Amino acid sequence: HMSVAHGLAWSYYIGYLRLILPELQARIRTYNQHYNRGAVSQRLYILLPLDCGVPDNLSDPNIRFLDKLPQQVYSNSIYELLENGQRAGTCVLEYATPLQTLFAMSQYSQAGFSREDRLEQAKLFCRTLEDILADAPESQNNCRLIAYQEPSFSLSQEVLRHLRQE
Amino acid sequence: HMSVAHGLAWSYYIGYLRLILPELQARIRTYVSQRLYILLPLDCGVPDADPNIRFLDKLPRVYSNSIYELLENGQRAGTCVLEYATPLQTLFAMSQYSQAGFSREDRLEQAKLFCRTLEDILADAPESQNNCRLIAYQEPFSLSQEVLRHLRQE
Ligand SMILES: CCn1nc(C)cc1C(=O)Nc1nc2cc(C(N)=O)cc(OC)c2n1CCCNC(=O)OCc1ccccc1
Repeated sequence: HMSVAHGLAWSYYIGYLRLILPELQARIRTYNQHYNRGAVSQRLYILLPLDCGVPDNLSDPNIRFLDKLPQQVYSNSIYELLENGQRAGTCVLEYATPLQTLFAMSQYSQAGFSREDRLEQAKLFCRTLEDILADAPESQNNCRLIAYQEPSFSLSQEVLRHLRQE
Repeated sequence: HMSVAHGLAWSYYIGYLRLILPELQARIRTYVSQRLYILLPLDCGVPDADPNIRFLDKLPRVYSNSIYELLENGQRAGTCVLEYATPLQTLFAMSQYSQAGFSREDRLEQAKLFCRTLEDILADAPESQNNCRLIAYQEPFSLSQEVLRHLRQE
């Protein structure tokens, strides 16, 4: 209840996920009802790279930006997940911002924080966030956490493994 | 670093202050003191505050900040871009949510740890010392006087 990763998971929920998820299904449903290659899935897919290697802003060639999810100010992007050149799925995808902070804390002396500490805190953040989202009222059936560690790796396949299984 | 406060201080810098401060002086110069004044109430009571702090205009990632006129005796004594440190709202919410297991004593201790951690980060950050001032305080009071004590001394 006092760790670095506990503070970050509660902040990401309090200051962002609790304010965006109550209206996320309505925005996806509106875009699906109004427009149409494939229906956009009803959940927010949050990428959780355990190595905390999050691009500055956001990101594989098989993950093509399709459009922005409009409001009923949050810019949420819809991506087309490709396989063999053709679209295999489509969803609102984004990186878990607090993993950038865990990476920065490991790079700056002022924090200390080793590479082993960062990897342990990243899994702890993922666990704490999972536990928050399981019991949170504003996050019932519209959020899926995608945690993974790169060792042949495809980010599009990791998201497709979760989209097909739902 | 070690605790909840350290993660919040580094997040506040990484995800917001490092992206907004490089261009803050240019926005103020285009449009008021040249620094961002961040209110840090140690009780984490972040609402909005005082009749002597009147909203003047908006300063035309980081998306817009408010300029306020600090009054004293009915007349304007200063003007600056002022805002609350959002992570203190999170410390307050963590104390109000059971699944966080964070007491009122924990919240006050983490609030001070956050102020000191963010002051150290900002002293050595290339995002610059000249564009940001932290205003930490605990109510036993005028919020306009606390800001004026820092504006006049700079
Ligand atoms: C605080 C929650 N948190 N704790 C940890 C740890 C990580 C996060 C996090 O990822 N937060 C987050 N992510 C976002 C993503 C989006 C999007 N476009 O998808 C929008 C958002 O909200 C506009 C997002 N937030 C909210 C805060 C960031 N914005 C900000 O500081 O804005 C300055 C500002 C100041 C005055 C006026 C207007 C803006």
